[PDB]
Amino acid sequence: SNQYQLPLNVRPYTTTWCSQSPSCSNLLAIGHDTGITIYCASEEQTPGSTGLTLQELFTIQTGLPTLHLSFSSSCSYSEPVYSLFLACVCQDNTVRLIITKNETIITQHVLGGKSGHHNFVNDIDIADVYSADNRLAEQVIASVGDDCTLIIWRLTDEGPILAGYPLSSPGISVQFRPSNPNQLIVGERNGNIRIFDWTLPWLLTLNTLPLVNTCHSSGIASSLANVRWIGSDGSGILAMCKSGAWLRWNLFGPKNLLPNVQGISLFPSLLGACPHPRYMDYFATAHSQHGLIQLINTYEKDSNSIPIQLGMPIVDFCWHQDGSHLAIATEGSVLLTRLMGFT
Amino acid sequence: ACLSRIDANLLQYYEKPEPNNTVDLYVSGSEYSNCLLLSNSEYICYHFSSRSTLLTFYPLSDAYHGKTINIHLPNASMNQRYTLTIQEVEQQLLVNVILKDGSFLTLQLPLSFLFSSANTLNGEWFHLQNPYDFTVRVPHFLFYVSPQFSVVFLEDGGLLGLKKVDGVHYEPLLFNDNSYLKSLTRFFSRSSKSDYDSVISCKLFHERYLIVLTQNCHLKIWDLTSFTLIQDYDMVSQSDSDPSHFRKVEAVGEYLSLYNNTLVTLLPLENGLFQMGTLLVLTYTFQNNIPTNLSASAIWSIVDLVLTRPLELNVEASYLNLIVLWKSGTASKLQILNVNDESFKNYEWIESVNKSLVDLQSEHDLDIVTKTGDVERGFCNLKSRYGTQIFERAQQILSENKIIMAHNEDEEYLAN
Repeated sequence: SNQYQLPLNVRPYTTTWCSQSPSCSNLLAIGHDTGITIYCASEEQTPGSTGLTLQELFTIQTGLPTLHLSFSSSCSYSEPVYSLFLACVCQDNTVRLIITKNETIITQHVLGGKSGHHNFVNDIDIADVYSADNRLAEQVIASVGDDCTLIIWRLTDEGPILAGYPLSSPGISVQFRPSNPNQLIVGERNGNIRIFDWTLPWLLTLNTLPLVNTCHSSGIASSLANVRWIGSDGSGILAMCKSGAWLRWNLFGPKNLLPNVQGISLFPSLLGACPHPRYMDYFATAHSQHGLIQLINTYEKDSNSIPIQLGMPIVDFCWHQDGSHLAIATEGSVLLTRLMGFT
Repeated sequence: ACLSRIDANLLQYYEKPEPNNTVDLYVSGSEYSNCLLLSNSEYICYHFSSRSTLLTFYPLSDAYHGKTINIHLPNASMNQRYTLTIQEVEQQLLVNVILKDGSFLTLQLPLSFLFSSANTLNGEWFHLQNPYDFTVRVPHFLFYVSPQFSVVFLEDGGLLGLKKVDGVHYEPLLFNDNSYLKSLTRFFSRSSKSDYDSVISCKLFHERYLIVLTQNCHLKIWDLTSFTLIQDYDMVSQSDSDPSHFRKVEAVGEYLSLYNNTLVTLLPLENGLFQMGTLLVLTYTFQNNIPTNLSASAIWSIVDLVLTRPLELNVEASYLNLIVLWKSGTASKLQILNVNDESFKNYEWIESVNKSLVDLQSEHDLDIVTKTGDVERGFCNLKSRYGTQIFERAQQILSENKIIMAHNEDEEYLAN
């Protein structure tokens, strides 16, 4: 493990790799109480133990807390100059898209007030949509909140298009489908899981609550932590409960009648699962409060693998695109740790 | 299923799983429980403990703030609650209990005291007494008839009378019994541990007639004016006389209850026969045998039955209603037999749901509302759902069995 300190007065809230855009996949953003900081990951000589070190590049000042953070495919590099596009959520309950050239915010769009969410925003994600001619036609941001609303915010050539959709319960996560921006997934706090075609009722709703194996009772309150697609065509869906209970469904052949596989993490997962970018069957989950991280294999290859235990709480974490490195933001730092097995 | 189950834990709203006002009286409840209505329109509940050493009283409509009274007994009653009676005489709960050693204990609990704040009781609230020698001929069933009179039933088959002269003392008024003379036959002995045809159920009719059901399902009828056996019906020789097996009832239970002049009796043939005739003058006259609808082998036991005036059911064609409570382990079954007409030949069985909605939803994972997520969230969820009495009893059973919460997020614990 190598450890890289965040500035002394910087409290991290969120950590994400720029896996969404290959030109910028070595860019790391930390949303904190005064903005979003960008770091670069480089192969040093090091020892080929952790043959990867972190270089802090710069800090984008915003003046208020950043709670969720997503890079877009529009990110680019030039010589040098970084052209960034970031979706995030701020203390004023607004959802924003910030477009920068390095630390300087050259452009900013803000969706808030009554036109925005009418309660706390719980999650956000972003994807670039191109026309048939293949110019940038739209950038699309999806967000979910405690106002029982899902918001699709499309920024198009002739300007913004806003749409709201009602939910049976607070939205706790949202993510567009890989290799198919026409589809996306929305998570409700109550265990409902929506598959949605925004170009169009919405196509499908699964639910983890009634499926709990109950060989070991998952408890009275098993609030849904997370749902994410897996695979590079978005061939699968993985859902994780706060309790640690997880379930996986695949989407291809024949007729289907239950979720394909199911299990339970050793610990609660407040932050939910972070699926491996290269190995579908694998995902990571943290015991954020004691600072341990379990690695789970869906086809039970795993047998309780806990590669990571810190002596401190974990605020957030995410896989580097290479699949062997992990970046983890803790309350005062970010660690890059390399698991030798995944190399 | 026309009825549903609503479960009530009278302490559910409060944190303390026990009333602050509990008083323990001492004489020099998970085996029986019942309710009794009093002069003041209030229901008093009572419980006789597993050992039959503790009697507990508490007010149905004020369990938390009202007083629960634990009366401790020097020893257990001869034969559980079956050797115990409780009736409201005059502004008092009169409780009599034949104890194991033979003593006949009287309790007098003033109505006031049951609904007072007091933790003390004045005057003679209990009397010990030895009216008969129960060492030789052991009794097993005590039946209240009147404030001064009530009969005792014996294991060997004999009846004893018990007449109150003053206010306290009791004396044996014996009944004529020539049933014993069947000993003369090669098929019965006085000395035999079998052969007893003891009473297993008993009801008082029109203050004077005492209707008894025996282990061989004979309905004998005693006139208390005469103190003489007036009737003796063999209940079983009416329906299909099965030579294979009629289960002579091997314990005291609730095998009959009467309303006006009607009388249902529970006879065991695969545990499934409700005979019901009519009483009239004294004469008992058969009408019909109504079987039961029970399967999975028929392994339900009668808990209690109550014949009574008809209900408001989905069938207007009704004359009488029998409420029936079966049990099989800790699972229960409530049914209502509706008899349509004064002939007991047209009837219909009405079932009910024997689990509450909350329980069914929890079992069948049909609960969409309860918040999910945190391990402590599940804690609040279960705590709030179950109530403190149960939740703490469960946490008691956990630590006894050495199951201890590892950390904040021990999901393996919550499961348990």
